[PDB]
Amino acid sequence: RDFNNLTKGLCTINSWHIYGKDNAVRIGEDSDVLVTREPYVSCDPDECRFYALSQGTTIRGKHSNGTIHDRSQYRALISWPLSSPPTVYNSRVECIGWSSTSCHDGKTRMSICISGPNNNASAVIWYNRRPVTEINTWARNILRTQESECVCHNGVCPVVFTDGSATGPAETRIYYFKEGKILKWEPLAGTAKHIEECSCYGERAEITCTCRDNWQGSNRPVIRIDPVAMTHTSQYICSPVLTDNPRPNDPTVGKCNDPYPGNNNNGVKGFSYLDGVNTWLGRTISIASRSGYEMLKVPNALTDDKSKPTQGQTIVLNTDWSGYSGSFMDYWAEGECYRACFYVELIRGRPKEDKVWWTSNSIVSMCSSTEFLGQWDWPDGAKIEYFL
Amino acid sequence: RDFNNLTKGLCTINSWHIYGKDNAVRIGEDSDVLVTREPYVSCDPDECRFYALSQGTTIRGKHSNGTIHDRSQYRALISWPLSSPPTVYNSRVECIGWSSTSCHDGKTRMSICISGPNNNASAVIWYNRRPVTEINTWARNILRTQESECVCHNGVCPVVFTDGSATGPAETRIYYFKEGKILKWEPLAGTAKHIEECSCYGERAEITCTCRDNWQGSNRPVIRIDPVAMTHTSQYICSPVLTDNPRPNDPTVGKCNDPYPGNNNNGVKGFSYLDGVNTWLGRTISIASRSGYEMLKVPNALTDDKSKPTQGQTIVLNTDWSGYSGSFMDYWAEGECYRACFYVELIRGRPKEDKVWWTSNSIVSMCSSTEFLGQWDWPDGAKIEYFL
Amino acid sequence: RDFNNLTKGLCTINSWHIYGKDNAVRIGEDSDVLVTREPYVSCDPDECRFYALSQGTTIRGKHSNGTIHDRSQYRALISWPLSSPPTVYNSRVECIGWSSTSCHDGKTRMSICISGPNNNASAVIWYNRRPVTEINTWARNILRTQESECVCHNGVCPVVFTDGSATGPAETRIYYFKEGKILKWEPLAGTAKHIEECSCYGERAEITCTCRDNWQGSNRPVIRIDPVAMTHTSQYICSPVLTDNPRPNDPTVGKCNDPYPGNNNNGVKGFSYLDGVNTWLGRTISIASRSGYEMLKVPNALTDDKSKPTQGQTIVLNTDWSGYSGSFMDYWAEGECYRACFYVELIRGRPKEDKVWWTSNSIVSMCSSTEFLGQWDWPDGAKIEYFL
Amino acid sequence: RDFNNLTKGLCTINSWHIYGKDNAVRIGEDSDVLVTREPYVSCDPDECRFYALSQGTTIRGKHSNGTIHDRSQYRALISWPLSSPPTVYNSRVECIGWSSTSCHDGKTRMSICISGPNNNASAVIWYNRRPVTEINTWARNILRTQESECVCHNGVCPVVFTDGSATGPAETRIYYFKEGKILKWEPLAGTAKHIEECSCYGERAEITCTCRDNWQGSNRPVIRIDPVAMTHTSQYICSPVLTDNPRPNDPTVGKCNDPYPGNNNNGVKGFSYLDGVNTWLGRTISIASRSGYEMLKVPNALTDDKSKPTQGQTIVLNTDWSGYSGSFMDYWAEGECYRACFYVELIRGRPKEDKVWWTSNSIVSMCSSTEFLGQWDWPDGAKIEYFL
Ligand SMILES: *[C@@H]1O[C@H](CO)[C@@H](O[C@@H]2O[C@H](CO)[C@@H](O[C@@H]3O[C@H](CO[C@H]4O[C@H](CO)[C@@H](O)[C@H](O)[C@@H]4O)[C@@H](O)[C@H](O[C@H]4O[C@H](CO)[C@@H](O)[C@H](O)[C@@H]4O[C@H]4O[C@H](CO)[C@@H](O)[C@H](O)[C@@H]4O[C@H]4O[C@H](CO)[C@@H](O)[C@H](O)[C@@H]4O)[C@@H]3O)[C@H](O)[C@H]2NC(C)=O)[C@H](O)[C@H]1NC(C)=O
Ligand SMILES: *[C@@H]1O[C@H](CO)[C@@H](O[C@@H]2O[C@H](CO)[C@@H](O[C@@H]3O[C@H](CO[C@H]4O[C@H](CO)[C@@H](O)[C@H](O)[C@@H]4O)[C@@H](O)[C@H](O[C@H]4O[C@H](CO)[C@@H](O)[C@H](O)[C@@H]4O[C@H]4O[C@H](CO)[C@@H](O)[C@H](O)[C@@H]4O[C@H]4O[C@H](CO)[C@@H](O)[C@H](O)[C@@H]4O)[C@@H]3O)[C@H](O)[C@H]2NC(C)=O)[C@H](O)[C@H]1NC(C)=O
Ligand SMILES: *[C@@H]1O[C@H](CO)[C@@H](O[C@@H]2O[C@H](CO)[C@@H](O[C@@H]3O[C@H](CO[C@H]4O[C@H](CO)[C@@H](O)[C@H](O)[C@@H]4O)[C@@H](O)[C@H](O[C@H]4O[C@H](CO)[C@@H](O)[C@H](O)[C@@H]4O[C@H]4O[C@H](CO)[C@@H](O)[C@H](O)[C@@H]4O[C@H]4O[C@H](CO)[C@@H](O)[C@H](O)[C@@H]4O)[C@@H]3O)[C@H](O)[C@H]2NC(C)=O)[C@H](O)[C@H]1NC(C)=O
Ligand SMILES: *[C@@H]1O[C@H](CO)[C@@H](O[C@@H]2O[C@H](CO)[C@@H](O[C@@H]3O[C@H](CO[C@H]4O[C@H](CO)[C@@H](O)[C@H](O)[C@@H]4O)[C@@H](O)[C@H](O[C@H]4O[C@H](CO)[C@@H](O)[C@H](O)[C@@H]4O[C@H]4O[C@H](CO)[C@@H](O)[C@H](O)[C@@H]4O[C@H]4O[C@H](CO)[C@@H](O)[C@H](O)[C@@H]4O)[C@@H]3O)[C@H](O)[C@H]2NC(C)=O)[C@H](O)[C@H]1NC(C)=O
Ligand SMILES: *[C@@H]1O[C@H](CO)[C@@H](O)[C@H](O)[C@H]1NC(C)=O
Ligand SMILES: *[C@@H]1O[C@H](CO)[C@@H](O)[C@H](O)[C@H]1NC(C)=O
Ligand SMILES: *[C@@H]1O[C@H](CO)[C@@H](O)[C@H](O)[C@H]1NC(C)=O
Ligand SMILES: *[C@@H]1O[C@H](CO)[C@@H](O)[C@H](O)[C@H]1NC(C)=O
Ligand SMILES: *[C@@H]1O[C@H](CO)[C@@H](O)[C@H](O)[C@H]1NC(C)=O
Ligand SMILES: *[C@@H]1O[C@H](CO)[C@@H](O)[C@H](O)[C@H]1NC(C)=O
Ligand SMILES: *[C@@H]1O[C@H](CO)[C@@H](O)[C@H](O)[C@H]1NC(C)=O
Ligand SMILES: *[C@@H]1O[C@H](CO)[C@@H](O)[C@H](O)[C@H]1NC(C)=O
Ligand SMILES: [Ca+2]
Ligand SMILES: [Ca+2]
Ligand SMILES: [Ca+2]
Ligand SMILES: [Ca+2]
Repeated sequence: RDFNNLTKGLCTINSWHIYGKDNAVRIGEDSDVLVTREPYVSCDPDECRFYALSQGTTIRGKHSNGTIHDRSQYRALISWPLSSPPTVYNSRVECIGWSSTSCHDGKTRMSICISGPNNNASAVIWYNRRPVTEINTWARNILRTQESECVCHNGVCPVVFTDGSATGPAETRIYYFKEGKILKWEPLAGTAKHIEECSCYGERAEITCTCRDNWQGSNRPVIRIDPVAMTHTSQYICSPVLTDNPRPNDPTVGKCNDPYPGNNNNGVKGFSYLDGVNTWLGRTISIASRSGYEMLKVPNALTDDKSKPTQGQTIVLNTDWSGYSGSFMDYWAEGECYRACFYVELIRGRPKEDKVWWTSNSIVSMCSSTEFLGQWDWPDGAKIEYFL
Repeated sequence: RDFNNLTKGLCTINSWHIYGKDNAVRIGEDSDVLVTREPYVSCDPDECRFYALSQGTTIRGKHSNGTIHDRSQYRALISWPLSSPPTVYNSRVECIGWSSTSCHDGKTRMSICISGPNNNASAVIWYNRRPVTEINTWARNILRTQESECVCHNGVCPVVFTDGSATGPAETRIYYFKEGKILKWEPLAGTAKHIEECSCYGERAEITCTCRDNWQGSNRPVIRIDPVAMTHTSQYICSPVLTDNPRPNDPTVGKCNDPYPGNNNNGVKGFSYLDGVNTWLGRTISIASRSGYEMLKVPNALTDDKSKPTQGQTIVLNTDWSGYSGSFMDYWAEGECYRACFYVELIRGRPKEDKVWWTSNSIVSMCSSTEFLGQWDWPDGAKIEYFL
Repeated sequence: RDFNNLTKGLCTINSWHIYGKDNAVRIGEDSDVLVTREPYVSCDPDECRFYALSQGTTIRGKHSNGTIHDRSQYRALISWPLSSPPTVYNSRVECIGWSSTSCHDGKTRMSICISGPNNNASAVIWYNRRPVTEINTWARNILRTQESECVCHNGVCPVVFTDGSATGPAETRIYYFKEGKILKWEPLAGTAKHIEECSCYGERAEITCTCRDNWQGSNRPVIRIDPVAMTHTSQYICSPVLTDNPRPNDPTVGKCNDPYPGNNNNGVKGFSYLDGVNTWLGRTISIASRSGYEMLKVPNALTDDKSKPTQGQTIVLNTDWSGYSGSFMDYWAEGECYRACFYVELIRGRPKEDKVWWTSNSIVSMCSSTEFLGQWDWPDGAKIEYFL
Repeated sequence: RDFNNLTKGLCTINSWHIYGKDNAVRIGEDSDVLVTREPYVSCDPDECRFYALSQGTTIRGKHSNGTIHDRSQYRALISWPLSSPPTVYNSRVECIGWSSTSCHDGKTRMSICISGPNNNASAVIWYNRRPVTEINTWARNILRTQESECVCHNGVCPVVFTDGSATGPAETRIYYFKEGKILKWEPLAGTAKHIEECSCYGERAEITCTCRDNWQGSNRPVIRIDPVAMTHTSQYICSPVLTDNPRPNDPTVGKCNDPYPGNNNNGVKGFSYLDGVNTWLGRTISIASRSGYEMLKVPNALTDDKSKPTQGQTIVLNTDWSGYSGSFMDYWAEGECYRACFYVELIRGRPKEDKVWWTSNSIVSMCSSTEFLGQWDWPDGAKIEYFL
């Protein structure tokens, strides 16, 4: 086993095919399914798995009462087989905490969990299923990371952390890890004004992250990382197709180097693939809530402040709940190119569905096709009434 | 690992011995068993497993209400260990969809799932547990496949799809896949007038499929595939022993090149082994419903329009529910010959048992013996009343 | 991997230490535990597992109603990890049927299940988890086998079957199997008048089975097998320490070549280790029912019609339910000698505990020590009242 | 695989990071979780697992009634994946008994379980998952061992046993095992007056155990073992920071060679790391009950009868239940040094929470960091009221 290198480009995305779906909430109505949130997907050379933050209780368990809360001593990063539900019996604990990332470098998996109270959180970096490095809070205000997979290049796996305010300037850092050890770190540069929950992918020795500007921006900050030189910049998606939520209506001209205003102190984890004409953005259909999800082909979104969709695909109807979304690819597939993939978290329960005392989610996940495939919509599928 | 070649003939079938039985519905009365339908069996070089389409809910789960329906975003092709039930905790998801096939080529497994709405379905071809190829609907009318295992020869694995009407001419195609990639495809030829849900087996470098003529035929269409030349023909079982359901009474003379009439717009997945004198047909005992199942030795059924049974075996009594049946063999057993096997889906619940709101099934499966073994009958075994 | 040869003798048995206990019924009060009976233990070169006949339902399942019955289409030989309970999720199905044996020959496992109606049963011999040979009933009266593990020597694994009456002369046969195939078989010889449910072990190229004379004998028939010459004789344990159940009181002088009378048409599966002075017999403590279990050191029991205990150990108190017992050894342990082991089936429910509608069991298992260890008693441990 | 040698020293402990947490009781409110107690953690070269004594019943099972009791035929040493709960379906039974230890020697795992009545207990030593040696009670008064992992050096794995009174002089012995066989044993030497439940670790070819003086001492006896010479001494932690429970208030000067008095016939399993200035002690926060847990850096605690804390960390608040605590390290991590770790048993139910009829626990576990990390508190997290 050698370290993986990002030596391919993206395949052409002409549409998106179904990849994985767990139906966790449907199934959890009558079986031992952990309450989760902040899910993602990550591949090993021999396996792709579902990841999420457990709440340390089953949906039907009485301890699910209160699981709207993000941070407790009862959370862990868990992983489980693709399209199975996160059950008590089939889930593997990666590490303990309430904020996480994980990736495989071609030889083994790095996993990072942050735990602790708001003013005294710490990150523990696991490599090869053993803790190797720890990082203490630097700003004493909820140290936090991506909540989706990191990408590695020749052993170097960059990871974006934020510590500080969610509603004002914070301190963001890029850690460059190898075999669990800190090669290097830098404070955020470029023109992104606030960074949270970066969704990352890698192609051609470059790692692109689309993040969440929780403070001011309804366009998304991007961080472009060079994992060999261990340097980066940042900016925003220029496109007027705004991809945060909530958000104002799409203008005609976006902003490249500043937050697009109209919505403050809020947002959602999201992602894009930024590849010239082969550029697709994800967003919730609603501008007001986390419902619906669509992919839009927006040629040159990153660099073109007037760019609009030339093609699209519904993933989740606007009458269905969505949530977080992020990027992963199977870097170990055979072929000339990396096939873009993504997941959408389908949040159920609180605060939108408050007849139940819990909040959980299921997952849907899709990869790109070079065909023009017909679309379906992919809702969670559970009847809340069944839990009353 | 080399690609498997079909270099053996069928063993002599003098009877059928018990191979596998899951008792899923009995067990699912009180444990976390997925609702399923359209089951089958498929072998790897080192393992044989049960396959079926999950409905993404347990039997006792409230979400089982409505599982009579065939097509939802909640279905997946699942596999699980032989004679165990399809449980939430022991089931492995092969791919997402509501129509499927799967086979191992000697090196790895190809799995195919079709998903999407009626007029915009698509097939995703997985190979080595990664998606490789996609095929869009060509007739915009429920793209669909075999619902039992494909067979491979020197890497080439043919698969039969139908897109179009279930009650009139449709467009059927034979895809020749290798390592997940389309070598070639052809439109259906021969004299079969309508093709659905082919049950396939392979011997001596030839692949025989017995299918379902849903439109007109109560005899079964056969497709004979040559996986080296990648060509095929089709016809019907000539025999007057009619093997679809529902069906008219057995005549005295069958038809070789046309549907045997008397029953329209309906049928059931079934199978046969067509091997000269060593020819066995499966059918439901009832002509009106999916109840009972018998094997009949009908020498030269494929070519002899006057052929009648010379031997038989009851699998399921006429007072017990059956359903789909299909063919598989363990191509990787040691020995001079391939031992024919088959499964029968034992459907419970709706529409026949409508005091419950669900439809599910269990499985029984048998292989051939060169002995003359005594028969038993093999019912599902669950008391519906227990679910009231 | 070579075939195992029985090249060691028995270790000296100075007592018995705890080996395994599943607590199945206790645990099954509140978890998904299969109803079973006729358990045993069998070792592979790398693992020892629990075996039993599933009834194809959980204890708490409604389908457990009626599980006093021995023979149904819902039974299977299952295996599961040592001292775990037979759960729906952790049990592996070896083959389908209601009478079984299984052993490993050093290279792979042979497993045999008999299924079918009383007058038309058949045995299917699985080898390396594929069916290889079938044997039809010869006497059309419940073909049946050992219900505990067979022993192999240089690939040859003898197995004892009985077909015919349980209350009069029957036809017993010794099949000599290699790689699943019949090398040879013989009708029973020696002076044993009726043979059922043989418990076998092997030492020094010889295989000794202690069986159940259901017709007349309260002493136990023994079959001594020579697996190289593939020949055998039979007799009874000479000792006046009678080891069947029910049974008359111990006389002073036993019988070597005839059933010891006083009890007809009944009995229980049991076992012994017959090794000169190093001879231990198992029996229920009660003479009337399957309660209690003790080991007695009875020097030269096989050959000495006046032999009495010189040492003993309580396994189960007379106020606790027992049941079947049988022999196994780990032939693949390191050391100069084979360490004798045995299990006792702890039957709960019907017919003795008829406030519940079910019959099931748990297992306790012990191996020998060259120490003189203190004894405990090892009851099932479940409160029947909890199931009311 | 070679035998592991203890060739490293301890890393500097500047704090403690979260390692593992199972949330067993929270989760067990609504899933098939075994009742346990006396947990620990132990590493293999490729895996770290949770260990504990099962009570052979689920928490919600009716058989959990009475699980305050320590010793029954229903207990076993179980192991399961790190931070998962001890479920019926994912737990592996190591051996049967109600007192245990276990360790890996670099080649395979030794596991020891003691079972039997109070006056006739016996230890069975398993090696490579087979029983190898047995040891009978020597004092006929509850033969018992460490209840946490042993440490090995070049194949030699010492284990501390006590047989005799818990409230007066007892007979303690150090067994030196290799490949399951007794190399040697010695009666306890040094100045420790009573030894129970030793928590052991190894560094630089020396094995240090901190134990429980149940008779008189509120300071903890230490046993220092030399696994090459197979010799040992014992003493007490000199420090006035008293680490048993219950205990008197901390004096100003401790005792090195005698029990520190004021509390009789009681205590709790605990541990320390004794490494010059790099010395950390664990204790319950309360002096009266098993609530709270803190680590205190007490430079030279072992040798300095006036030593006081210079640094500390809260693990469990004084308003949360604790229990047993013990030591383990991953001897197979890469790096220049061994990273100290420990677990705390979080006992719930009886006798402190007597509205439920059961006693069980969950686990939290931590390892050391060379950073100064912020602390959190790590409670069990279950609401007892949910079980009413
Ligand atoms: C079978 O399968 C196929 C494959 O899926 C199906 O075919 C697909 O059909 C899709 C829907 O019909 C279609 O998706 C659309 O593509 C449009 C672009 O194509 C057109 O544009 C260019 C123009 O130069 C042409 O090249 C091209 O040929 C087409 O004419 C997109 O523009 C669509 O997205 C916009 O509309 C949808 C509403 O349906 C919005 O939800 C979406 O967000 C986009 O519109 C918003 O944003 C833009 C940009 O800022 C604004 O201009 C616009 O006013 C909207 O703004 C409001 O709403 C948003 C979102 O809520 C809010 O944020 C904002 O503030 C405003 O309130 C759409 O993506 C697929 O391309 C097509 N694929 C293919 C291969 O054909 C087929 O139908 C199926 N067949 C059957 C039989 O069912
Ligand atoms: C212990 O075990 C052994 C092994 O299992 C048991 O022995 C088996 O017993 C079976 C049942 O007795 C027997 O199965 C039958 O074999 C018949 C053929 O054998 C005979 O025919 C030739 C004649 O030249 C001889 O060579 C031979 O020796 C025999 O005489 C089959 O013909 C039987 O099938 C037909 O009958 C059954 C009814 O029982 C139907 O269900 C079945 O579909 C067949 O009949 C229908 O179809 C034919 C053909 O078109 C029509 O002619 C006929 O009228 C029927 O049509 C109606 O019903 C059908 C179906 O519902 C419907 O579609 C149609 O429209 C009409 O309504 C049967 O298969 C095994 O061969 C035999 N095996 C061996 C090795 O002996 C043994 O009994 C057991 N012993 C004990 C002690 O129990
Ligand atoms: C700590 O641990 C140790 C280790 O376990 C405990 O020590 C063990 O203690 C056992 C019980 O005390 C003891 O077991 C007994 O051994 C006897 C043989 O030893 C004696 O005999 C010879 C005589 O020449 C001497 O060499 C020797 O030193 C002893 O004196 C057995 O004979 C005992 O078995 C018989 O008794 C029990 C009743 O307790 C029966 O249940 C059993 O079936 C045997 O008796 C029946 O059968 C015989 C033979 O036919 C008849 O003679 C007799 O009348 C009985 O028949 C009736 O009942 C049977 C069965 O129900 C029925 O079928 C029949 O028809 C009649 O109704 C017994 O096995 C262990 O040997 C001993 N081990 C060691 C190493 O010491 C120790 O106590 C524990 N310590 C503490 C502190 O608890
Ligand atoms: C973010 O994270 C960081 C990292 O966790 C947090 O910083 C940590 O804060 C901890 C608590 O504030 C602190 O822990 C304490 O350290 C003390 C030692 O440091 C001081 O001492 C020396 C003095 O020469 C200086 O070098 C040093 O700079 C400090 O001044 C300990 O002494 C503390 O332990 C004692 O106090 C606690 C009460 O809080 C007791 O529970 C504990 O048992 C100790 O006190 C008992 O025992 C001693 C010794 O016998 C007696 O002297 C004393 O009277 C107590 O005895 C009573 O109570 C006990 C226990 O119940 C009973 O048995 C006895 O009989 C009596 O009844 C304490 O461990 C960490 O060191 C510090 N770490 C770092 C790196 O800074 C930070 O606060 C967090 N930040 C935020 C923003 O929250
Ligand atoms: C990636 O490139 C590095 C740097 O030269 C090389 O050493 C490594 O083996 C490559 N990895 C693979 C999987 O090709
Ligand atoms: C959950 O907790 C809230 C208070 O935190 C309480 O009011 C409510 O009763 C609980 N919900 C249920 C259904 O138990
Ligand atoms: C099947 O035949 C092909 C074509 O010659 C050959 O290359 C292959 O190795 C054969 N496979 C096996 C398993 O023998
Ligand atoms: C299932 O759904 C139907 C409507 O779709 C409803 O009438 C019925 O009440 C449900 N059945 C049960 C038993 O809940
Ligand atoms: C057992 O003896 C046979 C017969 O000579 C031999 O071929 C075989 O290898 C032996 N098996 C082992 C495990 O030693
Ligand atoms: C079990 O079945 C019997 C009849 O076979 C019936 O009388 C009884 O009601 C059933 N027992 C229970 C508790 O359901
Ligand atoms: C430990 O040292 C022993 C004694 O010399 C040696 O034989 C063994 O191989 C060493 N083990 C390892 C893992 O280095
Ligand atoms: C548990 O057992 C005790 C007696 O041992 C009994 O009084 C009590 O009823 C039981 N508790 C429950 C809740 O069943
Ligand atoms: Ca925002
Ligand atoms: Ca038809
Ligand atoms: Ca008898
Ligand atoms: Ca004490």
